[PDB]
Amino acid sequence: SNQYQLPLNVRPYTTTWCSQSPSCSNLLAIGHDTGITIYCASEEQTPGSTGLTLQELFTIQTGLPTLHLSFSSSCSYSEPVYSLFLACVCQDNTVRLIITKNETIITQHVLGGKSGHHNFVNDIDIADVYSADNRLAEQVIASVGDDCTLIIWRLTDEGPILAGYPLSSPGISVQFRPSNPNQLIVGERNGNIRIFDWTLPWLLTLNTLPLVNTCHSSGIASSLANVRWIGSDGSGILAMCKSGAWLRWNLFGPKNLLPNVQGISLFPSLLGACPHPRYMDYFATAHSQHGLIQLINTYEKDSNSIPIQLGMPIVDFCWHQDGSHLAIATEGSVLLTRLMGFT
Amino acid sequence: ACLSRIDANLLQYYEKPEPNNTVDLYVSGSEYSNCLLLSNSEYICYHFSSRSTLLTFYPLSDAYHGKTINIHLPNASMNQRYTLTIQEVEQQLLVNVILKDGSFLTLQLPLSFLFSSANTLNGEWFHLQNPYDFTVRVPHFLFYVSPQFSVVFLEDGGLLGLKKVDGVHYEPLLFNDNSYLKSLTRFFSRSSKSDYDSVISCKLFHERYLIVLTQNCHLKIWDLTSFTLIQDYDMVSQSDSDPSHFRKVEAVGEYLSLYNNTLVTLLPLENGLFQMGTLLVLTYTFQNNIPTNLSASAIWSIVDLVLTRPLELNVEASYLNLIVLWKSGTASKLQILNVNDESFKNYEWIESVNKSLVDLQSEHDLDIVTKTGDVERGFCNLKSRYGTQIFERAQQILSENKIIMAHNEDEEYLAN
Repeated sequence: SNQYQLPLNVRPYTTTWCSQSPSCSNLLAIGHDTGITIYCASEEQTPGSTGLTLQELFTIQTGLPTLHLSFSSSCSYSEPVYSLFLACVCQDNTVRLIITKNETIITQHVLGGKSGHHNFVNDIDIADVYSADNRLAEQVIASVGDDCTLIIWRLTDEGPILAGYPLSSPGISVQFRPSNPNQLIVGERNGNIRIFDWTLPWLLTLNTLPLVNTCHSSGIASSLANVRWIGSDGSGILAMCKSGAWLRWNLFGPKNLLPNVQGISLFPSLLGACPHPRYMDYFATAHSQHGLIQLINTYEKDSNSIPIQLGMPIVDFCWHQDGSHLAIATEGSVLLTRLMGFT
Repeated sequence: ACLSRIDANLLQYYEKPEPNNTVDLYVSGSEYSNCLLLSNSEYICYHFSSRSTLLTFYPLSDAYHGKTINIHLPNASMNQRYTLTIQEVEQQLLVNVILKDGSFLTLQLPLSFLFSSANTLNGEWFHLQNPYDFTVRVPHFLFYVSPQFSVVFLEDGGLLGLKKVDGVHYEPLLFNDNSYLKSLTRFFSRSSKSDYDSVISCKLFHERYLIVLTQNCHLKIWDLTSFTLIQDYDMVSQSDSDPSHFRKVEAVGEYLSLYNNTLVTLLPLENGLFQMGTLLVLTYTFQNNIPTNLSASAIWSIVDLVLTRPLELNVEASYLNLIVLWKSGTASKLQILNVNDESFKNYEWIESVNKSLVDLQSEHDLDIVTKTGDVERGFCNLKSRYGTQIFERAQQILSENKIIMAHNEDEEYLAN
């Protein structure tokens, strides 16, 4: 493990790799109480133990807390100059898209007030949509909140298009489908899981609550932590409960009648699962409060693998695109740790 | 299923799983429980403990703030609650209990005291007494008839009378019994541990007639004016006389209850026969045998039955209603037999749901509302759902069995 300190007065809230855009996949953003900081990951000589070190590049000042953070495919590099596009959520309950050239915010769009969410925003994600001619036609941001609303915010050539959709319960996560921006997934706090075609009722709703194996009772309150697609065509869906209970469904052949596989993490997962970018069957989950991280294999290859235990709480974490490195933001730092097995 | 189950834990709203006002009286409840209505329109509940050493009283409509009274007994009653009676005489709960050693204990609990704040009781609230020698001929069933009179039933088959002269003392008024003379036959002995045809159920009719059901399902009828056996019906020789097996009832239970002049009796043939005739003058006259609808082998036991005036059911064609409570382990079954007409030949069985909605939803994972997520969230969820009495009893059973919460997020614990 190598450890890289965040500035002394910087409290991290969120950590994400720029896996969404290959030109910028070595860019790391930390949303904190005064903005979003960008770091670069480089192969040093090091020892080929952790043959990867972190270089802090710069800090984008915003003046208020950043709670969720997503890079877009529009990110680019030039010589040098970084052209960034970031979706995030701020203390004023607004959802924003910030477009920068390095630390300087050259452009900013803000969706808030009554036109925005009418309660706390719980999650956000972003994807670039191109026309048939293949110019940038739209950038699309999806967000979910405690106002029982899902918001699709499309920024198009002739300007913004806003749409709201009602939910049976607070939205706790949202993510567009890989290799198919026409589809996306929305998570409700109550265990409902929506598959949605925004170009169009919405196509499908699964639910983890009634499926709990109950060989070991998952408890009275098993609030849904997370749902994410897996695979590079978005061939699968993985859902994780706060309790640690997880379930996986695949989407291809024949007729289907239950979720394909199911299990339970050793610990609660407040932050939910972070699926491996290269190995579908694998995902990571943290015991954020004691600072341990379990690695789970869906086809039970795993047998309780806990590669990571810190002596401190974990605020957030995410896989580097290479699949062997992990970046983890803790309350005062970010660690890059390399698991030798995944190399 | 026309009825549903609503479960009530009278302490559910409060944190303390026990009333602050509990008083323990001492004489020099998970085996029986019942309710009794009093002069003041209030229901008093009572419980006789597993050992039959503790009697507990508490007010149905004020369990938390009202007083629960634990009366401790020097020893257990001869034969559980079956050797115990409780009736409201005059502004008092009169409780009599034949104890194991033979003593006949009287309790007098003033109505006031049951609904007072007091933790003390004045005057003679209990009397010990030895009216008969129960060492030789052991009794097993005590039946209240009147404030001064009530009969005792014996294991060997004999009846004893018990007449109150003053206010306290009791004396044996014996009944004529020539049933014993069947000993003369090669098929019965006085000395035999079998052969007893003891009473297993008993009801008082029109203050004077005492209707008894025996282990061989004979309905004998005693006139208390005469103190003489007036009737003796063999209940079983009416329906299909099965030579294979009629289960002579091997314990005291609730095998009959009467309303006006009607009388249902529970006879065991695969545990499934409700005979019901009519009483009239004294004469008992058969009408019909109504079987039961029970399967999975028929392994339900009668808990209690109550014949009574008809209900408001989905069938207007009704004359009488029998409420029936079966049990099989800790699972229960409530049914209502509706008899349509004064002939007991047209009837219909009405079932009910024997689990509450909350329980069914929890079992069948049909609960969409309860918040999910945190391990402590599940804690609040279960705590709030179950109530403190149960939740703490469960946490008691956990630590006894050495199951201890590892950390904040021990999901393996919550499961348990």
